[PDB]
Amino acid sequence: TPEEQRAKNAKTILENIQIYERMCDLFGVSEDDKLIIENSISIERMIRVVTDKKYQDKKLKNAGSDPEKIANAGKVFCRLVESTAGKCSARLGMALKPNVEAVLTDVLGNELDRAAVLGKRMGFSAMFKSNLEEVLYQRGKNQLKKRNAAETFTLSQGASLEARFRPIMEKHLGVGTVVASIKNILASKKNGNYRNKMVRKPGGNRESWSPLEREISFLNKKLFPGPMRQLCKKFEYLNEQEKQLALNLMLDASLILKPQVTHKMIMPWSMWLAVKKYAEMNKGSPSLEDLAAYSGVRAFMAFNTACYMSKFTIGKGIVGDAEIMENGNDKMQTLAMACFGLAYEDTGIVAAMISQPMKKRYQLRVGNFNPPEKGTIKGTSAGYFHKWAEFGNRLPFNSFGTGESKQISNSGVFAVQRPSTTNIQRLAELMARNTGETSDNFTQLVQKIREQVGAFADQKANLREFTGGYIYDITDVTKSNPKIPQLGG
RNA sequence: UUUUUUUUUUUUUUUUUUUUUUUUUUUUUUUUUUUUUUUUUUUUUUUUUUUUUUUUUUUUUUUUUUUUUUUUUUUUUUUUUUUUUUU
Repeated sequence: TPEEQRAKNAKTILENIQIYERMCDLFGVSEDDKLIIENSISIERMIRVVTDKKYQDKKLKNAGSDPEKIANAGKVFCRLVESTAGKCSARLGMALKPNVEAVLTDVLGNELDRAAVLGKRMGFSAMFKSNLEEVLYQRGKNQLKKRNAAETFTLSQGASLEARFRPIMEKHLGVGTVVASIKNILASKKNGNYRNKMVRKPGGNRESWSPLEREISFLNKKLFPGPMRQLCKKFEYLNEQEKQLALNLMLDASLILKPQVTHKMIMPWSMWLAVKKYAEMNKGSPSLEDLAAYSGVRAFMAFNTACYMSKFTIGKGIVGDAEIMENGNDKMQTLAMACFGLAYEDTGIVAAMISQPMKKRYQLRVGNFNPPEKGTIKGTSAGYFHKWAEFGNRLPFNSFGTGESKQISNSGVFAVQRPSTTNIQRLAELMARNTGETSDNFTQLVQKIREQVGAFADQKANLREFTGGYIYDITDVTKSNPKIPQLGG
């Protein structure tokens, strides 16, 4: 089956490629300029705007009698990079919404109303944009609405998304994204700035239910087994302030605790195009199905492949303010961060894989990715993840558990006078948990969080990776060369 | 001490809590501003005083206790009339 999954993935990407090629020709993009990651972003952006069904309802509500509003409902704009003589600039490409719909309906089928097929791939793109926004600008103008601070922001990977995508992206969003959503849903229940809703998810659960259930379900799919998932089960029976308080403490606990939260890679569509043209310029050996997965070393193959000759803008100006500034390899880091979701990964790990030193925001420099008045083109530094690694989704051992099967209330076939490993107390706990015990949960789990943090603050002594874990060479997807990132100071 | 059935799968993967590979919604806004903790641009109360005084630290104009002595002595420093040790 996984080979056929790589094939369906390869077709999915080939569709995105065919759309993008058509989009590039549609706005008049020069052949070399098609490679541009900024152009990837611009097309992907335009597709979000067109596909924003909610905002289209609202647009209609204010579209009024004005013939200028009505004509601009037919036009679609795309700010794109165009180059000449090694210099580069923006152009305002324009095509009608039916032109964009034609390409989309042609490649994905007339039933774009299969919200699953278009929304899956567009969720992944919107997530990549959300990633890049998150590394860029700490979401300030959105958090002035979404009302929460920097630590909450760190756990809120993917929370730059338009609301419609948040259901689609369930697995990969950082726990804070869900938490912030719930906290803001309680504000919406005061403010009326919202419409409440009901949904269903085939292949997962045919349950037919609201944001309340949906969020709690996603929260259960994320939280740590035992106490935190038990708080997740309690959650419908917390009062609203108890929900906010619980959310806060769980969010804080999630700053340490790393239960199942899903990584993903999303390279830009122009990098997928770059992979196609690379395969072409390699004369019939690099095969996209070999790269066609949301997981595993195939992702590092694809990124380092893009690291041969892919192209992007350099503005002389900065996403910065002081006189200290730094090079395109920092853009290359930013791209990597956005592509693999590295924003809360270990910089030391990354420093060894990228095989160059890593950084914090006080040090990070980049451009805006938005097509320029004037600037210059640049191409990729070779092989950049000169070491790779195996991906993953949870803590090494989470927390200390019970005996695995022994030390329970002993059985006795043989008629012999005996001691016993008497354990009726934890047996009665297992009965209490499976019967759904409900008295003293909030505080109980608050305390359990307090002491679990302490236990973890011991467990750190070995709580570090899946036990084969090292930064192997690109000559060593074979995991032959186990080596550590750093000793310390 | 006793007596029969058969339509969800096999000739491998670690020290491990849950479907590990699969399947759809939509009425609070976008095509810029810095090295930054909170709505940065908006919306009502009322019973201790007025139409002057200096270069200035506190109520500047107000409100109660009682067991060691009286109806004299000099130009003046301390109990001026009193109370136990011995190689």
